Amino acid sequence: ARGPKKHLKRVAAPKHWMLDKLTGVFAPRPSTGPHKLRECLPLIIFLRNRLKYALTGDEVKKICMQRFIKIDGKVRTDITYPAGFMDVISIDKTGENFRLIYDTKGRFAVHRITPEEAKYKLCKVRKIFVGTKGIPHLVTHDARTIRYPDPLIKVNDTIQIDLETGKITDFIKFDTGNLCMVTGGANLGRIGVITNRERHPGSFDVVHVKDANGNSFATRLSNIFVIGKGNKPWISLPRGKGIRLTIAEERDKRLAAKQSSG
Amino acid sequence: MKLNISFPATGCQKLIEVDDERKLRTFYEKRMATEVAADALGEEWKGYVVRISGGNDKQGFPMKQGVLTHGRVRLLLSKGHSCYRPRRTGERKRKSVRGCIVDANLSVLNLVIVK
Amino acid sequence: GISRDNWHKRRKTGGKRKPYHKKRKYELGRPAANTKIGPRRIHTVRVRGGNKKYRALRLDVGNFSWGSECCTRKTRIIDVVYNASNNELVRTKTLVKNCIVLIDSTPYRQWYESHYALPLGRKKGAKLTPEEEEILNKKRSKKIQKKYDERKKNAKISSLLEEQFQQGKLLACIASRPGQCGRADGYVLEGKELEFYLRKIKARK
Amino acid sequence: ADIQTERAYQKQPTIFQNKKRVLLGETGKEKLPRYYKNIGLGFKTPKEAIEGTYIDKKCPFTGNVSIRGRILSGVVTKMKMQRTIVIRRDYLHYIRKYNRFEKRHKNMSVHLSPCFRDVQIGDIVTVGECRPLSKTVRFNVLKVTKAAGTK
RNA sequence: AAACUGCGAAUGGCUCAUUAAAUCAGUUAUGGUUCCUUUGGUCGCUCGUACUUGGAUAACUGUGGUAAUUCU
RNA sequence: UGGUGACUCUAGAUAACCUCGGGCCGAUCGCACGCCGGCGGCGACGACCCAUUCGAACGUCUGCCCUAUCAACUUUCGAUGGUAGUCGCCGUGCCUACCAUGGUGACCACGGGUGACGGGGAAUCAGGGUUCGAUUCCGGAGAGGGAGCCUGAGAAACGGCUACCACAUCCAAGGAAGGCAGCAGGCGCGCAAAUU
RNA sequence: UCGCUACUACCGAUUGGAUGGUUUAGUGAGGCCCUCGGAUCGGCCCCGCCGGGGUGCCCUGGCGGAGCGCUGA
Repeated sequence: ARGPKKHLKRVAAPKHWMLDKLTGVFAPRPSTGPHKLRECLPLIIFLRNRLKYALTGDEVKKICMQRFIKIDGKVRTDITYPAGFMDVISIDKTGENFRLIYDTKGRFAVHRITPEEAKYKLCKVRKIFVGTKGIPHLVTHDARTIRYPDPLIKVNDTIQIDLETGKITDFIKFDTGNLCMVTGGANLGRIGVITNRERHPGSFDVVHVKDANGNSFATRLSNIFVIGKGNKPWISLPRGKGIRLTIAEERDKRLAAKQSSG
Repeated sequence: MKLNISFPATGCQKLIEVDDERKLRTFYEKRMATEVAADALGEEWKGYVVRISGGNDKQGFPMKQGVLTHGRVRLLLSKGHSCYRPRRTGERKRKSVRGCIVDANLSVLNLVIVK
Repeated sequence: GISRDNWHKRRKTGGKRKPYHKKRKYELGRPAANTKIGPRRIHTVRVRGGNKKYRALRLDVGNFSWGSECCTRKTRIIDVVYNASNNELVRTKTLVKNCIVLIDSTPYRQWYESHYALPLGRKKGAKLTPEEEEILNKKRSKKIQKKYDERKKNAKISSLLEEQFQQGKLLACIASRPGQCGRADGYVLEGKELEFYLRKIKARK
Repeated sequence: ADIQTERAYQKQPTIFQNKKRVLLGETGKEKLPRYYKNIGLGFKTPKEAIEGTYIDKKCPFTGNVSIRGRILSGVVTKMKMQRTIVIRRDYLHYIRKYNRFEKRHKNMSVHLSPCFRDVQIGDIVTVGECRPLSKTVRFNVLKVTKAAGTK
């Protein structure tokens, strides 16, 4: 082509958006923003497809244009604004609050959350650089730059952002024994304790993780998000606890859970 | 030959058709925007001097100030030129344009009574 | 209309490529605007992204650096004495990068006599005008009379430089690309680099 | 003078070599400090890189290249250029139908620094990927082990 | 309404003529580069008529040319 | 000061420069209205630089059908490499000057062909295989054939412009305007394909 | 071994004509870049007719003119 693409076909969309085959040729094509377009959920899919508030891609316009929707505490009037991981969606006309966390199957989830928790979010530190008369900066995975960080914040750690002010409150460092969520790959949405981190200089670090049932897995280092210090998550978790069931016992859960009916 | 004579202080134009030769003999071989003495046009043109502001040729093509040619010439015109307004940004069209020296091959002589 | 692509060449084996597209715009090249010596004339270019390139056609001054003294002054470019790519660029007096130029030493002479209080480049007859008598024979205070003589011990100069200071023309080497930045900066030739390029110019004739 | 064979002045561009000295500097020693750097993947910088007088802007220990990407190997075949050699890599290509392999080979032109002097043809050499150094050269010689028929 | 200004028109659609280490696929690199936009930063950090500066130009009015044009 | 596996990195200090075809440091619009002549709250446009997003480009490694009635090719005119520069967004024979005489080839180079755009895929099939893949997704290319530009963050753009070669429309004969491999539709072609 | 009717292809005179692809040499539309050029458009001056302010002199408003003035586009 000559210059950038503005459309997204539907079959070429991310798999986790769960758009069906026969509704159209095109998919919502996320706007440029804090998140990669493969790693995000546009606001039109959260309102029309997941929450079933809207029914067409004109009612999402009519909802967002009444300024009823705050994404990380700022009002968003773009329906294809890419909301990504750990983003807080506050709808104040109804009274709900959501956080975008992955579930055990590699998609996002409708995770309703308490407005006492919706005042903060976690971010992962991505590059730390000095400059401009010797003033240090962070860059997180939301492109949030927070100048003057704590000197004990390094790369691959986790900060906790206050969402009304933009400032760091307290952090977690990258160590063994910390509770982490995988945000990419085939182990995506899984929660476990960091066991081990193997270094491959000139290539990617591999971080072996251990479940709460004993299921060990590994990822590359970039798909690792430190959620808690020790084993206590600093955010809430979804209905499943980040623990992937194999399909046999995932069947057993259904064929035993239907027997509570009557 | 016609003259589109315009008086700028009273703001009134007039198209005065002249079919002679001696009335227009003073206008030949002159450039655009030079103050000639419009005296041989008639009896009421005594103290009037008049500048030659422009003109069209017999096929309708306007005159331009830069070109010192007696006839027509193709020129590649961009934005900010005469005889052309663009429809796209940076669009430059080649058009044909009559030069600045007055001849008998004109249809209209735009004239401005400066005095 | 120049094109600095790689597909108009032969392969490493020697086979010629049949091309798979026409010339794209990002493959472009522009003509060499060779910088000559004259009063300043720069013409800005519009390059990718909307940025600016300062394509200089005539240059007359440029600030140079006496390296061993930490002295950067703006001089006057005189000449081109040697160019190590092509020597037809010397007869055409083209300023490119890494071409050896003659500059005017007078801003460095005024710095040397102000910092060290020593006459540099004067003749042996030493006609010393009174306007610089006050900087060569000033009235010093109690702590300044020892400071200047403390500076005066290591205020020696390699004798290859002082012969250039005699005639007023230093040798300098351009270190910035004038057809891309519009400036002709550089440094003064000192020491081993100076006595390399000196014998190159001497053997050139 | 054993370096300056060119028409311009060969100079290691980071090192300032015209510092002003005092009488204990001119009488003591004419000392040229040299620029060397450490390639970060466990390749030892040779003592010739730290003691030499050669000047090379594409040497991976003294010049302006950074080694990033694939680290490979091959054996030397032709050393007939200025500062660059030809190595051939040998591999087996699996043909699926016949369940068998076939001998295959590819050549690489590769830059050889002057710190690796006394290199004979026919010995294994590690190469490292950098930016394009010329039209065909994109690897730089990193360590030279000798063929087993040496002593 | 018009016209000036801004932005888009470089996407989408169509076809398969070229093209045989080329395109392309997987894998890496930019520590060798540009990036409208979006999102975050920064934007009294410079020691040296303002309680508001200057000239044009369309739309409009009015006079025309050419057999003829989204011409002027 | 902080960093990477590794900087000639990021910051710091010093001396200077800073393009008249100029580098930032706001002569801009709206809505509620005010607090003690000043001090104001939410926005909208801008904006150099940094980061991010969307990309693009240039590279690394490995891989493709038929042909030897194609066995030597490349090198004046860049072929392979070295040095210095020019150009370019930047890395590089990309290009120029001076050198060195190299670089690929039965492990099939080079040349020719293809009823060749490449993949994801499709048909058939015990196992192995064979053949198709113009065609709705990804990537490339191209708008009658070559070539050159303007504008712009992005185009060598054709529902932009300027030429030339090929066709071809109007004309009052001086001139003017073109580009369906977009959707329809027409002619031609053909065994062969829908509604202006 | 030796008799009838037709096609395929080549040689095939005709230095029969028309069109492609590689190069030898000559020519070279149009764009861009450079060095010039300078049709025109301002501005600042200088006097002349003159008001006010300050104190013969300075700044202002209307113009007018001329100069190979000296600059910008």
